[PDB]
Amino acid sequence: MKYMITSKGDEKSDLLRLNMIAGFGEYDMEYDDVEPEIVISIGGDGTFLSAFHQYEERLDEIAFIGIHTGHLGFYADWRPAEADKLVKLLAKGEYQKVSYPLLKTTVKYGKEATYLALNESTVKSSGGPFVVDVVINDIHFERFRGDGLCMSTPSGTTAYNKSLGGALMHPSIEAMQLTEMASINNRVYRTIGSPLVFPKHHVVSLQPVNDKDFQISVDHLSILHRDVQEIRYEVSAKKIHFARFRSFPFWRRVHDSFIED
Amino acid sequence: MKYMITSKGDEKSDLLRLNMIAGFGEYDMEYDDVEPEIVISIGGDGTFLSAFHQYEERLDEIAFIGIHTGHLGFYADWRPAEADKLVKLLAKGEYQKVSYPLLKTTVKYGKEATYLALNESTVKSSGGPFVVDVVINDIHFERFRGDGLCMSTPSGTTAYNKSLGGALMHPSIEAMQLTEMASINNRVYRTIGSPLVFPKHHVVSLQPVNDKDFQISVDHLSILHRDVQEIRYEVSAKKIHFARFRSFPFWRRVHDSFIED
Amino acid sequence: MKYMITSKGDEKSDLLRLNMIAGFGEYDMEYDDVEPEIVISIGGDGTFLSAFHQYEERLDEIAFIGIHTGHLGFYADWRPAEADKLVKLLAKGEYQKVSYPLLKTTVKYGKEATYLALNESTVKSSGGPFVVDVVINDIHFERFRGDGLCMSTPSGTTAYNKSLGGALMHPSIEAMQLTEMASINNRVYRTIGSPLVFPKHHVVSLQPVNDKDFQISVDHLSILHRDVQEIRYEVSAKKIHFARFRSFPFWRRVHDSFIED
Amino acid sequence: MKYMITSKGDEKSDLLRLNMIAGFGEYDMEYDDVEPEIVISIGGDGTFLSAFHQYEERLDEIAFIGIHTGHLGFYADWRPAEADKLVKLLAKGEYQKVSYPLLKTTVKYGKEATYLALNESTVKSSGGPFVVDVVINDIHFERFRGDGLCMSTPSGTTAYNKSLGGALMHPSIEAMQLTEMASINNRVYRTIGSPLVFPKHHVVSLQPVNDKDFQISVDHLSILHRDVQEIRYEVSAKKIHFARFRSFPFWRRVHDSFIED
Ligand SMILES: CC(=O)NCCCN(CC#Cc1nc2c(N)ncnc2n1[C@@H]1O[C@H](CO)[C@@H](O)[C@H]1O)C[C@H]1O[C@@H](n2cnc3c(N)ncnc32)[C@H](O)[C@@H]1O
Ligand SMILES: CC(=O)NCCCN(CC#Cc1nc2c(N)ncnc2n1[C@@H]1O[C@H](CO)[C@@H](O)[C@H]1O)C[C@H]1O[C@@H](n2cnc3c(N)ncnc32)[C@H](O)[C@@H]1O
Ligand SMILES: CC(=O)NCCCN(CC#Cc1nc2c(N)ncnc2n1[C@@H]1O[C@H](CO)[C@@H](O)[C@H]1O)C[C@H]1O[C@@H](n2cnc3c(N)ncnc32)[C@H](O)[C@@H]1O
Ligand SMILES: CC(=O)NCCCN(CC#Cc1nc2c(N)ncnc2n1[C@@H]1O[C@H](CO)[C@@H](O)[C@H]1O)C[C@H]1O[C@@H](n2cnc3c(N)ncnc32)[C@H](O)[C@@H]1O
Repeated sequence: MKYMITSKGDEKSDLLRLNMIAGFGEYDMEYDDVEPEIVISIGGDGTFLSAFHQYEERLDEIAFIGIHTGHLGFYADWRPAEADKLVKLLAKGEYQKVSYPLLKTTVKYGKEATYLALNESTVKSSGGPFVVDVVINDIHFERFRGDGLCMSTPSGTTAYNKSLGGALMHPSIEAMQLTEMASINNRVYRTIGSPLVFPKHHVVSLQPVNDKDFQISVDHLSILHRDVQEIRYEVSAKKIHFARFRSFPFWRRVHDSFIED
Repeated sequence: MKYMITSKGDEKSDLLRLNMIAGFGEYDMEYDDVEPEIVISIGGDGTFLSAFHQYEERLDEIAFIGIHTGHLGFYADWRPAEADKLVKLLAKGEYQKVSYPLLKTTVKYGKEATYLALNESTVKSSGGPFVVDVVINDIHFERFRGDGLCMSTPSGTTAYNKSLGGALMHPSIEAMQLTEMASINNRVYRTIGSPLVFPKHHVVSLQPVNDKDFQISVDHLSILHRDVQEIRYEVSAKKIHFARFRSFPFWRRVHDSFIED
Repeated sequence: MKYMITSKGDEKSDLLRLNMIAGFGEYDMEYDDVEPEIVISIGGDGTFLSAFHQYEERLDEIAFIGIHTGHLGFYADWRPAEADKLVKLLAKGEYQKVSYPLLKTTVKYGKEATYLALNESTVKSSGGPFVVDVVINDIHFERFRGDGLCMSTPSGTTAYNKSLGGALMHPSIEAMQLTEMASINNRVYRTIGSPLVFPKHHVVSLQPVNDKDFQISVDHLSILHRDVQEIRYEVSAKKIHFARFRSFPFWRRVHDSFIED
Repeated sequence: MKYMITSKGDEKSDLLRLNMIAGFGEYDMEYDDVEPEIVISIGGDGTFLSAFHQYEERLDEIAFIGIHTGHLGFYADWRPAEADKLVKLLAKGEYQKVSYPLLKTTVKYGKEATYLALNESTVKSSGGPFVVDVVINDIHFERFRGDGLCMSTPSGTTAYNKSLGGALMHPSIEAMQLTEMASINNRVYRTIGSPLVFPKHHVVSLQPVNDKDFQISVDHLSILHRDVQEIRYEVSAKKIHFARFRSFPFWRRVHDSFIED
């Protein structure tokens, strides 16, 4: 059907993209970057993140594919030299689709705004001290003082979450995971410390204690939100779909990225 | 129906048990510690652990209830003074049952043996160096050198898992979590470090590299296994059932145990 | 001799300060906030930090004293009700002086600027990715990618350093300690991870890899430095002096602040 | 003067040792494994540890040297191919000596026994629960419940201490560092968590709460001590001496062992 290709913009990526476009022309494959059904990303995990967000409004009508021109990525897990074999199988079809959970973030003001994260959503302070009350399903759980908090999808657990001490979880688990950034713990101030892993339908809510200005990030983009009253996290009802041509198990991707390849 | 009561054996616990037995006599409640349908545990989490294991062969035909005569427990989350109101509702019935996942451990020799964990199963060395190959769904993931490994149920994540840096996960998630004990990491030796959270049907397998003698624990009991060829972990097909009379959310139990009460 | 008193500015602190000033008047004690020999700080650790920095140019000619009107502080470790007994002993004198090491930070441009930290000096990115080469005594040790780095005095180790996983060290040790904030570690990127504790005369130097704009903090104040070529850390030749009237061991202050009081 | 050589016992090590012995014969170098002044260790850090302990009673009268026939060691930091150049300089002399602090452990009964550690001394339980009161300079600091405690020399901080989260400290710092193994922390039980770094002359003392049987290790050897009343740690008055022929800075050894080589 219809397809498009994003590129990191370096010479490798642009040239591989132009080459793939020519291969597609040799099939009944029409390039449409408006309503594609296949989105190919050429570059790294960042390039793939950008492609996801470019088309987050047609997630149900798209299967994504990642080609890494640099080191192996977690989302771009196909090698540039397999590119021709890829165009081939994309044309004849018959591939299976694989779905990863996403994270929904809602920001309320005194008005609302929602975002969808593939990696994670984080909250920090606009400079001043970061103090937030953490409420779980309307139960006040803790008062967090520190640098910030990170809420991660399953596939995001090998990203920022990992650097904060979070657990890696298999993407077939419909869950989200909360980790702390440098929490203060003394006689006066008390956080759980451990990461927290939440199931579908649980709502984690952050509420300001003094300052109501926070730097909120969603994947690679950071927005300053003024006069904030609440930040709601929950596992999204929407999912991202991957075109899969081949067995490449998550734990193998983990081993290849972190242990040895 | 039929019921039984275990006690920690201190005076508080024995006396509360004898008192509850008298209250049950005032209903059509017959004490049977052979095929009970209700198992009451009076004491702490250890006492409850012992009660689970005493009756692990009739898990489908039993609902458990925990009374803590000391500090609040995670499994024994009812207070001693609510004991009379408890006997009451146990008799009239109409309570709901709540189910937590369990962990299945298989130990192979050169013969087999399986165990069921409510908290966690751990592996350490019989003194010598602990070196094990970790295989995930038949894929060699890492060679672990260190003090040992811990595999935890969801409800076990607030126990040993927590002290090892693991994430706390809500018990409605059918999963198991692997954490490291003091792994060596240098130029030569490489582990993931992060905890790992596995879904149902995944099989984590530990295989010896030199020494084949390990100290294996399952909840509060530690068995020395000689001439071991494999230790298989997976989320069990069996589940533990709790009689629930009242809303006491897991995250509240967490907040009460660790943040403040 | 000459003395001055800073206050947090709340009613407790101002009133205690005015009361102490009256007690001093009853001795040969002259209030001079220009060249004091005794600096009293009334409030919390922040108030004390501000007092240290107000007079960092006469550190050799001053003995500091902290009064906490809130919870116990690490620098303000005297209780408000002992205030009269304090004025007493300050007048008759004969107290001993205690000295804690400080941290020297030098920032070079393309010009120079040095700062003195009592708690710690940190470095983060002006938004973009934080990538810095870490050089120890001119030997390239690691390329750090992550949120930032923290360099701590001994007395600072119970502050930000503690929240980052650093070790607590007794203030009689002339050293500084470097900790990581969320470092990325994968096949491509490699940091030591462990905190590092440096002796006197060692020079840790941070050098930019791409972006040369960093947010640099020294205790409670954060400065944006543009066109930065180097940040040099070393244990300072200058030390802070405390008037001591009483044995209050560091490890007891630690136990009281973090374990129980 | 007099010298001796230990070997790991594999063919590489034995053959290199016999070769070095022949080179020494070509000088006024007499082999004496009773009162040597130079102790050469051929193998790995374990082999070197064994050599230190073989001669711990003549530490003031010996300079140690490590040759690694496997990967680089922290104590055996000379390569096998530099062996001839080594025998050379050992004969003509004029080398400088470098000294690392050691750890003194005293075990009291109801009688006494002291040990000297180059890496670290650890304490665990004989199976039952490990509960110990930690007293610092006679001040009760904390009640530790968990798997055990580790007390490390500076040069030991890259060994077991490192795997437990401890800080790496430069060996010129006369100090010792205490780290926790899986401590329980909840409403009831409270430890500091952070590693602790102690200066010379401080005494950390462990005292039993119930069980008085512990597995105590000193470097590579583990002794079961029954009816124990106290374990005292302090920085030793004795130091280990290294023959140094060449600049090989500690932080470079760290970088080479852990970052890349
Ligand atoms: C300041 C800065 O770094 N700007 C962001 C530029 C990169 N991007 C793109 C990416 C990605 C990605 N996605 C994945 C993935 N899903 N799984 C595994 N690796 C992945 N990666 C790998 O992350 C490594 C570091 O760029 C690269 O090698 C990628 O292969 C934003 C993502 O950065 C993550 N992050 C931000 N502060 C972090 C920190 N302090 N520590 C660790 N992670 C951090 C965050 O997650 C965000 O979503
Ligand atoms: C040597 C020794 O301790 N012998 C075991 C005696 C206790 N038992 C009974 C229990 C329990 C329990 N079950 C739960 C639960 N599910 N959730 C939360 N708390 C719970 N608890 C609480 O654990 C605290 C410590 O006893 C108590 O206060 C309980 O309220 C064995 C259980 O000990 C756990 N463990 C063993 N080494 C540990 C360590 N180093 N660190 C932390 N945990 C450790 C392990 O899990 C085992 O399954
Ligand atoms: C954003 C923000 O917090 N603004 C700073 C306002 C406070 N100030 C004053 C203080 C202090 C202090 N000095 C000591 C001391 N020497 N020892 C022990 N406690 C101490 N305290 C205690 O720190 C607790 C938290 O304010 C209070 O309870 C004090 O009793 C700046 C100091 O904040 C430290 N910090 C900054 N991000 C931190 C983090 N994420 N985590 C932990 N620490 C962090 C940093 O060290 C700086 O130097
Ligand atoms: C059960 C077992 O392992 N038996 C001990 C056999 C090894 N020996 C010899 C050694 C050594 C050594 N000394 C140094 C040194 N000073 N600096 C850096 N590396 C060093 N190494 C390196 O340690 C790596 C692991 O053998 C090797 O690669 C060596 O190059 C005992 C030493 O093991 C240490 N340990 C014990 N449980 C540990 C754990 N769980 N995690 C990390 N460390 C652990 C402990 O320190 C003891 O003192």
